[PDB]
Amino acid sequence: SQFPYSSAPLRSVKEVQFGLLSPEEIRAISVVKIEYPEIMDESRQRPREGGLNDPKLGSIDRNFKCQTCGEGMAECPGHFGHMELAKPVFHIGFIPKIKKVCECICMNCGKLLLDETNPTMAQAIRIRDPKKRFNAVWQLCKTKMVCEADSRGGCG
Amino acid sequence: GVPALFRWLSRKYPKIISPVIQDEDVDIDGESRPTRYEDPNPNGELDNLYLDMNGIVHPCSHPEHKPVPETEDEMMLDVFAYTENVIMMARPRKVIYIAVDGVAPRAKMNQQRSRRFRSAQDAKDANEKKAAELKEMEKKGEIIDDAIKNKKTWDSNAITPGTPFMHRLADSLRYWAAYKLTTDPGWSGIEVIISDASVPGQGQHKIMSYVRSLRSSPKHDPNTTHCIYGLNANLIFLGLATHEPHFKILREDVFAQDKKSYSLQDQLRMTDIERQELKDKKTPFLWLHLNILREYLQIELNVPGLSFPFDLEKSIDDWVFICFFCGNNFLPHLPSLDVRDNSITTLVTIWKQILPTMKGYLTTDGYLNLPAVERLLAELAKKEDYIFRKRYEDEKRSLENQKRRKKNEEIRLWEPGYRKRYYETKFHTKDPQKVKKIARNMVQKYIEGVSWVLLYYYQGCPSWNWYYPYHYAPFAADFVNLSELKIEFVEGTPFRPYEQLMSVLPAASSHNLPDVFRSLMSDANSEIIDFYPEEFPLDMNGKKVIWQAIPLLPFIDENRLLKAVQSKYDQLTEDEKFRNTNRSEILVLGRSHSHYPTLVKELYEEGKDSYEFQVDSSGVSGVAIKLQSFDRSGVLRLPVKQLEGYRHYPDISNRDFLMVEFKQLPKSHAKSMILSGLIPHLRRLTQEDKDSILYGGTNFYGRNRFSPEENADFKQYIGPHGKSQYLPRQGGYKAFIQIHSDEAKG
Amino acid sequence: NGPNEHPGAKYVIRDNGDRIDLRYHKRAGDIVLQYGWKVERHLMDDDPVLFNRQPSLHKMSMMAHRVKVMPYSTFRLNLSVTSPYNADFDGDEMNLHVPQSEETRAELSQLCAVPLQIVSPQSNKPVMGIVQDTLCGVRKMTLRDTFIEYEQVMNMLFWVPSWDGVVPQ
Amino acid sequence: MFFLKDLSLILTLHPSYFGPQMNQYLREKLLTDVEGTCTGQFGYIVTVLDGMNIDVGKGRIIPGSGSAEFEVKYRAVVWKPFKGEVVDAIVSNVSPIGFFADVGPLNVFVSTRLIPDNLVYNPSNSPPAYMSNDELITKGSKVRLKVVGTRTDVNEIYAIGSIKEDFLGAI
Amino acid sequence: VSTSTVGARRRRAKQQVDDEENATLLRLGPEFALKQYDHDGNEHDLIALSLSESRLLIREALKARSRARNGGVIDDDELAKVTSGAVANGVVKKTLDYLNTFARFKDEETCTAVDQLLHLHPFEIAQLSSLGCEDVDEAITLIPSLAAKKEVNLQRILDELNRLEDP
Amino acid sequence: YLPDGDIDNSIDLSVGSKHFLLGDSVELSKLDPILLALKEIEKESGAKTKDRIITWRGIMRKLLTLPYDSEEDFVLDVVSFDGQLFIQFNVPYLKSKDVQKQGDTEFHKKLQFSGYKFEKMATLPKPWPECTRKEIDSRAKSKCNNIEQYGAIVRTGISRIKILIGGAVACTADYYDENDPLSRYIELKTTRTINQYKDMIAFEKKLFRTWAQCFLLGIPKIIYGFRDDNCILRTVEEFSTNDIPLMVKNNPLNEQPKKENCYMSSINFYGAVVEWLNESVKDDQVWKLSYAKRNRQYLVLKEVTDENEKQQIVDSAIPAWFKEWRSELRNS
Amino acid sequence: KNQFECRSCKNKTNIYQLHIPYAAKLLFQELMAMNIAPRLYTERSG
RNA sequence: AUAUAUGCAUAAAGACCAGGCU
Ligand SMILES: [Mg+2]
Ligand SMILES: [Zn+2]
Ligand SMILES: [Zn+2]
Repeated sequence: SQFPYSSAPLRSVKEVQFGLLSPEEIRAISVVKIEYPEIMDESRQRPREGGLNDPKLGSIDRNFKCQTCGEGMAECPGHFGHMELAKPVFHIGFIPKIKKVCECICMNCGKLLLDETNPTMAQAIRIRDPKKRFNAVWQLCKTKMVCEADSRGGCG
Repeated sequence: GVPALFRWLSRKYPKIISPVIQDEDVDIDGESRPTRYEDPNPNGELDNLYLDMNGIVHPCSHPEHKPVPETEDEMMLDVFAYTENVIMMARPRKVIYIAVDGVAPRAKMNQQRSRRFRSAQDAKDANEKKAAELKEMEKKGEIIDDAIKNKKTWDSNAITPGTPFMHRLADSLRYWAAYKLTTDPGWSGIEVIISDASVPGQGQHKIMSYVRSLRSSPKHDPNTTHCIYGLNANLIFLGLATHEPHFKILREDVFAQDKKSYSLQDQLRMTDIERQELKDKKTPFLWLHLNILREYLQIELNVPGLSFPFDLEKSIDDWVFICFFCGNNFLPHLPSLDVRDNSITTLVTIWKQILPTMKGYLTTDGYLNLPAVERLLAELAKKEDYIFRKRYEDEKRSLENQKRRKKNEEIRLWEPGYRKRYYETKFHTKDPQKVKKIARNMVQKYIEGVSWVLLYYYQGCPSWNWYYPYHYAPFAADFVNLSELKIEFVEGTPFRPYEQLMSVLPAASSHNLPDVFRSLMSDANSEIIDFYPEEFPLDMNGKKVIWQAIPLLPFIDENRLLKAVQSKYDQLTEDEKFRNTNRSEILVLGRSHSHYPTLVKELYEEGKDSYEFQVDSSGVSGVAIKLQSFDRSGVLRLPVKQLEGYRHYPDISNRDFLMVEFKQLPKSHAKSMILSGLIPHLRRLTQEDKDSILYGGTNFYGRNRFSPEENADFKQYIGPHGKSQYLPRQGGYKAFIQIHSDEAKG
Repeated sequence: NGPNEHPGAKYVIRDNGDRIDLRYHKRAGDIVLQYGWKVERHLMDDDPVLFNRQPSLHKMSMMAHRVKVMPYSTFRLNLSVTSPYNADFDGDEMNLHVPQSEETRAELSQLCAVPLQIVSPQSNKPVMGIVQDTLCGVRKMTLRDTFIEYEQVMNMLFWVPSWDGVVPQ
Repeated sequence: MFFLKDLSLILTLHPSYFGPQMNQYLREKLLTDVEGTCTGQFGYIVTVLDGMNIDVGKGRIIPGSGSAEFEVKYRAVVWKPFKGEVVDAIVSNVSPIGFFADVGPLNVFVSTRLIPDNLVYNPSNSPPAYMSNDELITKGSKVRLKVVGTRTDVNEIYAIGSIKEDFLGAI
Repeated sequence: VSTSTVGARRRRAKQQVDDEENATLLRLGPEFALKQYDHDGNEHDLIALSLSESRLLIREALKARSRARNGGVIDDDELAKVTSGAVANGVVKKTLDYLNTFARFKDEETCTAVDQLLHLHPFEIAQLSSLGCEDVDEAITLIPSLAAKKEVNLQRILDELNRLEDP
Repeated sequence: YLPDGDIDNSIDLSVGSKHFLLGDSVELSKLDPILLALKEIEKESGAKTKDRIITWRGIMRKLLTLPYDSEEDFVLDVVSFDGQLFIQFNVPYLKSKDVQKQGDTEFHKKLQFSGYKFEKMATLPKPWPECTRKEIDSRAKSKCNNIEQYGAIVRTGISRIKILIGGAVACTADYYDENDPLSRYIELKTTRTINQYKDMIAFEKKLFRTWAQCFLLGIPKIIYGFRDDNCILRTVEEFSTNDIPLMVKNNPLNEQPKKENCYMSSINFYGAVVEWLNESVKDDQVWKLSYAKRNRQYLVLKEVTDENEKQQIVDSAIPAWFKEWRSELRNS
Repeated sequence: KNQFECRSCKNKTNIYQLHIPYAAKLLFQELMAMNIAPRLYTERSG
C-alpha cells in the first residue's frame, strides 16, 4: 500500500500467454533506436543520445528522472529499445527446432512434404496438442525426401 | 542558478512556492480551441492583477538566451504576446493595472545613473568586440549581411521616460488594451488602468499607492484577491506591506528553468523552425502565495515572554523593515551585514533576542521608533565583533583552501581599531575631528535614508529630492544617541521627463534624446560637461562580479543641472514639449461594461467636468475626468507596422470603448491592520512545519531539490474559504455544536 | 516509552501512509494518536511468531510459538520440542519470523501452533515426548520404593500450575 | 448524442460501513460516481435510470485489506459526439478567431476558416455578431453545425464544428 | 472508470484499418455496434434515443429519483436540484437547458404518436426524430444516410413529419 | 470593527466597573425622542401620518416574548390621543423597579457593565479609514455609560396595523447606507460560554428573546461575545436574524424537542395582541395592561376612571410641547 | 498528470495495474530481451 | 526591470575464489 495512487484498476493475473516477439511488435514497443557504440560524449556526464544508456530507456538514479515515464527510479519499470541488424541471425535456443522445420516443409515452395491425402498424416493432423502433433508430423515427413509436383502446388 | 533572497525563502519556507497550470494548447488535429476566457481558472479565481510592465518589456527588449528580436515593431508585438500570455495565465476578472516605471525620485537617481552608465559602457565594449570579430572573419572570408553591420545592439538605455520609444510603447499599450476590451467577450466586466512612463512614480510604488487608495474607501471589499507580476524579489516584502491576506505573486520559474548560455551563433544563423519552437516554448511560471507566508510568520514570530500583547501586523511590519534594512536600492548595505540575505538570517534572531526586553515595536505604520532601532543596532554592534570574525575567517579559510588545492584597500579589518583606518581608506582624511564629524553626518543621513525608504513603501513618497551623498555606510556602533537626530522631508516636485532623461542618460546614448540637448553632452565648451566623463574609477570593495563593485562617480549637482536644463526650453517643438510634461493615469472602459452608461451620462451628456467613483462594479475608486483629445467618432489604429503572421490587428473604432483621465482618492494616513469582514483562507500548515520552524525536528534536513511540484494543487488554499469572519474556537455556540456533532459522528 | 526502552514503539504510521520515526522525534511525550493510524510497536509477550530450523524436512520443523521476552542473547526452547526440530544445544542457530498482519497472525495461531502439531500424520503417532533428564527422572520417581515427606510434597504440589489446591491423602 | 448504454462499475466499501443500510450507501455511491462523468470509450454520461432498486450483487472481500468489492450492473443514458454528425446548438462567445457553441455539456468550437465568407464579424454591433445579407449570428442564437473532430482528455470531450456546407447556419 | 459488456478484443497479428469513427460511412465503432449484449448476454439491437425520446426518459428518470428520495411529490431547476454534486448538478442543468429548448415533441401524446409513426439503422430514426427536416434535398444534404437506402420514399415520410408530427 | 487579534488577546471585560455610570429609568423610558422625530416628520410632511401604535422597541419585545419567556412582570400605560396610541412603562412601576433594582447585589451590574464594555471595545466612533491610531488603542481607557446612545425610529406593519417603533442601535457594519439604512445595522450581545446541555438551553432561550428584540427593527446581523466566569472575552461569532429559526429548529444535538416552532406562534401571538389593542381601546381613553406571576395564563387590561390619575398619567406620558404642537397642527 | 498509453496497441483506456515481485518483473523483462513474449492477462479467454 | 550564477547536508559496488560452521 506504499505505492503512489493510480487510477488504473487493480486485479490479479489469471492467464499467462507465451509466444515469440514479432519484429513489428519489437519495433512498436521500443522507444529509442540504439546505434552508437560509444557511451559517453566527451566524459562530462550527459550520456550519448541513442546509445546503450540513453535516458529514454529508464532512470536508475535520483539525480535525473526518466524522460519517458516521468517518475523516479522507485516507480519507473524501465523501457525497451530496438537495434536493427544488418543481416538475420539464428537464435541459439531455436537452432534444432528450425532444422526440424527444414525437414518438414519444402525449401522452394515452402510447402509440407505430405498433405491430408495420406491417411497417417490425416490422423496426425487431428491431434489437439501442438507439441505432439508437430512431433508426429516431423516423424512422418522426415522419411520422404522429394517434393511432389502433383495438385498440391509442389515445385517438383 | 537561483538567486539569493529567494533561495533562502525556498529553504526556510518551501511550502509557499507553487507551480502554475500553463495551458492546454492544441487538442484536435489542425487548429484547435483557444481556451476561452470564461472557463474557471485552475490556479484559483483572481480579481485584481497588477502588472509591472517594465519588467515585461525589458527582457523582451534584449533577451539573454532567446535570440534578439530585430527592429522595434517586432519588439512591440513580442511584448503584446507576452502580456497576453501572462494575463491568460493569471486570468483577472476585475482590473488589470498596467504600470510603467515613470520618473524616479532623487534617492534612486544615482543608482539609475550608474546602471545606465554601465549598460552604455558594456554595450559599447560588446559591439566594439563584435565589430572586431566581424572584421577578423571578413579577413577569413565569412559573409556578413547588412542587417548585422548597420544594425548595432539595441540601447537598453532607451527604457527611460521621455524617450520616443516610451511614447510609442504607451500608444501601443493603449491600442492593445482598447482592442482586447473591444474584441474579447471575457473582458466585458473589466476596467484597464494604464499608468505609462509619463506619470511620475516607479512601478511597484504606483501599485502600492493604488492599493492604499483602494483601502481608504470605507465601502471597499476586504475579500478581494490581488496578484502582482514582477521580476523583482522585493515585491515579496511589498505585498506584506499592503496587509491584504488574499495576495499572490506570479513570477517566472527559476528552479526548472534550465537556462543554457547561448552565443551569437545561436542567435543569427539558427533556423526559423527552431525560431518558432523557441517562440512557442512554454516557459514555466511560479505562484508565490503571500497568505501562506503570513501563516508561516504568525508562528515563527510568536516569541513568548512579552510585556505587551502580540500583534502579527506590527511583527510583519518589523520583519519587512529588517528586510529593507538588510538590502535596498536607495541605500548602500552596511559593512557588517553583508553576503545579502544571510544578514536577514542574523538580525531577525537579534530581534528575537531583543524583543522581550524592549517595550515598543520597531516601526509604527511606517514610522520608526528611535530607541528600539537604536538598541537593536547597539546589539548588532555588540555582535559585530563575532560577525566580522566569522566573515574574515570565511575569507581566510577560502584562501587556505585555495592554497591547499592549487582606494588602495589593504585595510586589514581583523586588526583592532579598524574603524579609523577604514575611514581614511574611504575618505583620505587623517584628521580625527573631521573623521568624527563625517561619521556623525553619515549616521544622521543613513537614519534619514532608512526613514525615507520605510515611508516610501508605506505612506507614499515623502520627498522627491532626497539623495544619499556618500558611497558607503557606517557600522552599527556608529549609530549611537539616535534619539537626538531629527528627520524632516519636503515633498517638492518630481522632475520633468527631460530632466530625468538628462540625469540618467550618458553621452554615448544620446541618439534617442532630442538634438537640442545633445550639445550639452558632446560640446566641450558646455558648462555641464563634467557630469559625463568617458571613464570613471571603480571601487571593488572585495568581490568578483564586475558590476557589483562600487561605481565611483562624481555626485550630480542639482542646481546648475536645473539651470542648464531650463536654459533650453525655447528650442523644443510642440511634440517635445508635450513629451516633457507629467499627466495622470488613464482608465479604459468597455462598451458593454455596466459602468459605461453611467460614465457616459455623467461626462459626455451632463457636461460635468469630474465624476466621483467610490466603490463600483470593477472595484476601482477615484475621480474620472473627461479627456479632450479622445474623439468618439475617430478610429484608433495600431501604431506598429504589421509583420507576417502576428495575429493581424484590425482598426478599432472609438465608439466601442471609453478612455478617461483617472485620479486616485485623496491621500490619507494609512494604518497597518486588517479590515473587518475578512474571511481567512483555509488553514494550510498541519502540525509538521509548525513545530519544525520552532524546534530542530526536521528543519536542518537538507532536501536540495526544492522542486515546487510537491504541492501541485494550490487550489483550495487561495480563496477565502468559509462564510464566517471569526473561525470557531473554544466555547462558541456554533463551535460547541460542531465539536459535539463531530464527537457523536466519530 | 520510545524505541530505546522496552516495551516501546519504533515508527508511527499516519492515515495517508506517512511515517514518523520516534528515534529522531525528541518531542514524542506530547503526541496524540488518531484512529486508523498504525504504530510499529516492539515484540511483546504472547505474540505468535514462526520459528524454524534448517533444513526443513517436514512441517514440524517450522512452528508457531508465543514470544516471551527474556534477557541474554539466546533463544529459549522447551526440551520437548527439540526432537521435532532435530536440534540440540551445542551451537545450533535457529530462525524466527514475525507476521505483520492480523490475518496471518490468526493463520499462525490457528494452523501452525505448536500444540496442534503434537500428533503427526506420517505415522499417526506423537512426535513430541518426555525426553532426556525428565524421562530418566520419572523412571527414578515412579519406583515402588520412592517416598516423599510432607514438606517436599507441598513444594511439589505448589510447583504444579494446574493443581486444584487439594492435598491428596 | 443521446444513447442508451449498459455499464458496470466496481465499488469499494470500507469495513466501517458494514451495516444494515449498506445497500442504500452503495446506491448513493453509484449515483454520485456515475452521473456527470465522462469516459473515452462511452462519452459523457447523462444519468442513470431505475437506480432506486438496482442490484448491487454480493461483495468481494479483498484478502489483506478487508474492504468489499461490488460489481454493480446498470442501465444508463449517455451522450457521445460523432464525427460528421450535424447538430443544432446555441452559441455562447463570438470572436474573430472563432466562436463557441453548446451541445449539452459539450462545447464545440468553430474556427474562422469554417464560416462562409458572406458572414463578417463586427465588433461595433451590440452584441458583437457575425452579420451578412439577411444573416445574423449574435450570442445565444440558434445555429446548425457539423462535427468535424473529437478529442478526449478522460475528464472532458472537445469538438470542432464547421458550417461550410449547404443547409447549415442560423435558424 | 466504468466498463461495459463489450470487451476482450486482444491484440492480433494483423491490424485493422477500419477503426476511426465516421457517421457518413455509418460506422459507430465497437462500443456502439449494431448488436449489444444485455445482463444475460443475449443479443439486442442498438438503442438510439431521439431528443423527444431523450426528454421523456430524462423526465421519467428524474421523477423516479424524486420518488425514491423525497417520496411522492415540474421545473428544470428543480430537477437539477434533485441530484447532488457540483459537477453532476452543472451537467444536468446544462443538458436540460439544451434539451428542453430543442425538443421537437414535448408532450406524451405526440411522443406516443411518433412511437407509432416510427414503427433500419437506429441512427436514422434518431436523426429523423431529432433535427428538423422540411425538404428531401436538405434531408439528404444534411446527412447522407437518407441519400442511399434503395427504399427511400422521403416524400411521404417527410410529409408525415411535417403534418402528422410537429411541423 | 473587531479582528481576530482582539479575540486571541483575551481582552478583559470587567475592567473599569468601579466608575460605571447608570441612567435613570424614567428618563430613558420617556417617549421624548420618538415624539420629537414625529414633530419634525409632521412639520416637513404637512399632513398626519398613517401609523397607529407609537412606542419603544423594548415594550413590543417584552409583549411579544411574554408567552414563552415570562420571568418579568410588567404594567404599561396606554394613551389614546388623536387616534394614535402611546405605550409607556407605568411610572409607579418604574419607581418600584428602581427600588427593587437598587438592591440587586453586584453580579448583575457586573454583567451589564461587561456587556457595555464589549459594546464599547468592539466599535469605533468613526469609520476605520478616518480613524487614527489613538482612537483605536484608547477604547479600553474610555468611559462606559447607558445614557450616551444612538437610536432609530422605524415604521413597521402587521395585519392591518401600523406601528412606529423607536429603538437603540448599537452600531453599523461599515458605513451609513442612505438607500437602505436597516441593511447595514448590527446588534451586539454578551452571553456566558457554552459547555453543556444546560448552557445550550439557556443560550437558545436568550437567542429567542434577542431575536424577538432584533426582528422588530429589521436588523439583519447580530454578534455575540461569549465570556467565561472571569469576565474575559473567550470567543465571538455571528448570526443572521432570518437564519436563527432554521438553525435553532435543525439542531443536530436536539433535533426534535418540540414539533411546534416558537417563532411562528410568537409572530401569531404578536398579531393577535396588536389587533386586540387596535380594537380594544377607543378614542380619548387611558388604559392599563399588566402581566405578573399570579396569572400565568392571560394578560389583564383595565380602564382607569379617576380624573386625577388620568390627568397625571397624561402629564407624565406626553410632554407639553408635543401637546401644543399637536394643537397647532389641528388648528392649521 | 494521470496519462496511461500503450504505443503498440494505441491504447489509453484498457490498462490495468498489478502487484508482483520485482524478481518476476526482472524475469519478464529478460524473457522479452530473449525474444520471448510472456503476456499477462487478467481475464480467462476460455 | 532585475540583477548574475562565483553552493550544494548521505550515497548504497556487485560478481567470483578460498577456508570454515551444523
Ligand atoms: Mg547440533
Ligand atoms: Zn520511466
Ligand atoms: Zn517444393
